[PDB]
This record gives sequence, structure tokens and C-alpha cells, in this order.
Amino acid sequence: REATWVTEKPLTLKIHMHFRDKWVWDENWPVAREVARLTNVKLVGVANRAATNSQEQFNLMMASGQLPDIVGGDNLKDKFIRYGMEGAFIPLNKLIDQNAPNLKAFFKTHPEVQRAITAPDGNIYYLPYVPDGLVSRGYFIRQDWLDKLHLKTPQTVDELYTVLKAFKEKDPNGNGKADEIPFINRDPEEVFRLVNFWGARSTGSNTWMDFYVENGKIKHPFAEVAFKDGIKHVAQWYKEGLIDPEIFTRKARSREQTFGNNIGGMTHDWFASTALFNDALSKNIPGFKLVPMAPPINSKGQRWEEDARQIPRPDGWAITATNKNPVETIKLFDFYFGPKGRELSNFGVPGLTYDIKNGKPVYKDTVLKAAQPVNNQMYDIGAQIPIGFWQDYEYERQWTNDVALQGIDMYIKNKYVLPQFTGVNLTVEEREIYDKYWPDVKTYMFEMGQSWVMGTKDPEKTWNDYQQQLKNRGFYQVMIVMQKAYDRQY
Ligand SMILES: [Ca+2]
Repeated sequence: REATWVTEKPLTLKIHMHFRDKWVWDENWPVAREVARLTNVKLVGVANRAATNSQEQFNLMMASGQLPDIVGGDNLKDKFIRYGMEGAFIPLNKLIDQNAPNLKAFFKTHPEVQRAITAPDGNIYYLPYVPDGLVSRGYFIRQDWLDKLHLKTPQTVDELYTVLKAFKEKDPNGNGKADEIPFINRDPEEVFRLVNFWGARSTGSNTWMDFYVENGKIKHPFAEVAFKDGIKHVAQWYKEGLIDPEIFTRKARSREQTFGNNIGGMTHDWFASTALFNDALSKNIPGFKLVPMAPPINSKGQRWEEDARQIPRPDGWAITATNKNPVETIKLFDFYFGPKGRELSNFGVPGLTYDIKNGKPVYKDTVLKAAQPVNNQMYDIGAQIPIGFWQDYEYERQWTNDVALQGIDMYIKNKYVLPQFTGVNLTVEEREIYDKYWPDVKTYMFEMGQSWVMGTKDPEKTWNDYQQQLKNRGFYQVMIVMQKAYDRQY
């Protein structure tokens, strides 16, 4: 008997949750048992641990003809809505308004999150995983090279050009050869992001080549004339050797390869993992210092950080039509948005993974010092999982190094991160058009982008034929769909 109990009579419900192509809900998790006793609702997992693909598992369940009481997982937003509109998942609007104080309070302060999870009919069919902290990537530069060469931190695009050229020509690594590669990136798509330096967008969100909104109008970065002008500049820098000539092929281990071999001078990547190269290289390469840099003022007079975390994520859980206890269930869901529920779902269980010190959750030293990443230690006990929960950045701050936090706090403070596109939820008919043409158009745009950057094709001479292919491949039909959907949802 707890003050937090959502029912006096103990309840057991079946949950089908498969995620990250490897994990499932485990009723034996310390976090699951804690929530169970605090709410009086226990969840039993019915998902398959042998599965290689989470989406396939959801499909088999939906097709089986039978349904559990709750369904959760990653990348299920579109399925929650499609099946929600067919009655498989119940709408949560009224249940929340009447039984979930924590959620309605949350939604009042986060109206954009509610808008992002709303289906074409106005119903909420699931609760999302809501990450905390918008800052994701940022620019990093070799401070030791700026120092060796007596250069000031570049404040504008042209000043940055001057710096990268010095890195290229003035032998900062001191081996007497011009082996330096000024800008490197493990993600080829980041070369497209450089058009930001000339006031052009490359994507509306963390998803590569995504649409963005400007004054209520949907636009795609790669179809804009501004992209044409901007990619010419990126192409010029590539021609001059300022960008890794292998930018489209090096990939995954680019940072290890280039910074490791002491030839990389700058990148744009996630603060935490990038800042850790200092730990690895501080001694190996005497004087090595890779540090966060504010984005330079672009050709339109603005400092842009186009990337940010997707908030909310297209992950979460929903209540099925077969669930005989919808009210008790929504109250369970609500528990996760209140203080205790939020603490547990973020940090684990007191005495096992953390302790409450002066009213605040602090990870145990063995947790912070373990070889296994904190994220994985949390998944192991039922925390940081893709159910409907409200992430707390404090948990991540506790395992992010100082160089990273110094840069993150600078980006937050100076407001460089641009407003993100949280996406639109489509109707079945709109989806059919999107799925038929978009995949191929996206592929084509990338191939064209690469050709222009590498100087294989000329943006000026091929722009019209490019736009013709866009029309022919259905780009504008997709654009019609997106705008209708945007107007309806926002
Ligand atoms: Ca050199």
C-alpha cells in the first residue's frame, strides 16, 4: 500500500516491447519492479529476445490477430498512428485530461511535443520518449594549431577560410610536408552542412536531408536556389583541398584516422564523443587540443548550428484496444512524468545505480567508472528505455567530460541552435505518395550533391536538368503532400 498506487487491487498487464533490434521489456529489471510496487501495476514482457529486427517483431504481433495490453518500442510513431486510426490502439486525449495530472501539466509546458505526436484526426495514440537537451553537434577546431600558427579563432566564414588555408599550407604538425587535411567528418552528409556558411540550409532536423519550415511554408534544402549557390562554395573549398578528399568514403573511423595520424584540423560532430579525443591524444600527439568553436558568422550575418536532438523521438508506448484496464494504465503512464517516476526511469534504482544526495540523483562511482557506458548500464536495469518517458539531461551531464560541457553550455547560452522541424504525421493516402517517390528522390539528390562537391558535375550547368529530374521523379508531388500535412498539424 503506497500513496502512489494507481489501484488498490494489484494489476498485471502484458507488454510487447522490442527495441534497438536487441532488447525487450524484462519484468525482472530493478526499475520495472520499483515502478510495479510504487504503482501496484506489474508489466509482463511477451516480446522475442531472439529477434534480429524490432520492426518485424511489431509486424508479426499486429498480424498474429491477438494483441497484448501495451505496445512499446523505437520508431513506432507512424505505426501507432496508422493502427490507432484503425482502432488497434486507443486515443489518449480524454484519459489524460481526466486521469493524468502529470501529463497534462507536462503538455501545457511542452505544447510542441503534443503537437508532434498528434495524428491526422486530432487523437494522441501514444506517449513519446522525450529526450532532454537540444544540443547535439558543434564545430571543433585544433586549438594547438591555431596557437602554433599564431592565428585568432575565426569569427566569420572568410576568416575560417583563411584559417583552414593556413592549416593546409603552414605545416602546423611540423613534419615539413603538406599532409594536413583542414576539415574532416565521419559523416559524408556533413559536407552538405557546410552550405550553412553561405546561408543555405542542408536539413530541417537531425534526420539527413529533411525538409524545414520557413514562415509556415515547407521547403526542401536541396531544391532551393540558395543550395545551388552554396554548394558552389563548398565545391570550391573541396577543390582547394580544405575538405578531406575522401570525405564521401572515409566514414565511420574518420576521427580516429585523421586526428590519430595528426592531419585533421576541424570537424562538426557530437560534443561528448568528439571531446574525448583529447583524452586519447593529449599525450600521444604533444600539445593536441581539439576544442569546441562557436559557428562563424555566415554570409547572411548569422551564426548557425543547424543540428539538434530530435525532440520528441518517434518512439514510445501505446494502449491497445484489448487492454481491459485503460484507466489504470494511463495512470501508470502518468507516473513516469512525475518526479519519482522520472528519476527512476532516468537513473535506475537507489542503492544499485545511484543515491539521492541533498535531494538530487547522483550516480554511484562504480557506475561512472565502469567500462560499460552509462547508457548501456541503464538499459540493463530498465532505465533510459524507449517507453513514454521524460529524459533528464542531468543524467548525461554526469558522464560528459568538461571540454564537452564547456562547449555545450556555450552553445546553449549563445543560442546558436536553430528551430527544428519535428515532422508531420501523414494520412494513409499521403503516405502512399511519400513512400512511392521520396526514397528515390532522396537518393538522387545525394548523388547530385556528391557530383557537385567533387566537381564531377557543374551546379550552374546542370541545375535546370536537375530540377527537371526532380519534377520527373515526383519531388513536387511529395512537396504538395508535406504542405497539406503541415497545415493540418501545425
Ligand atoms: Ca605537415
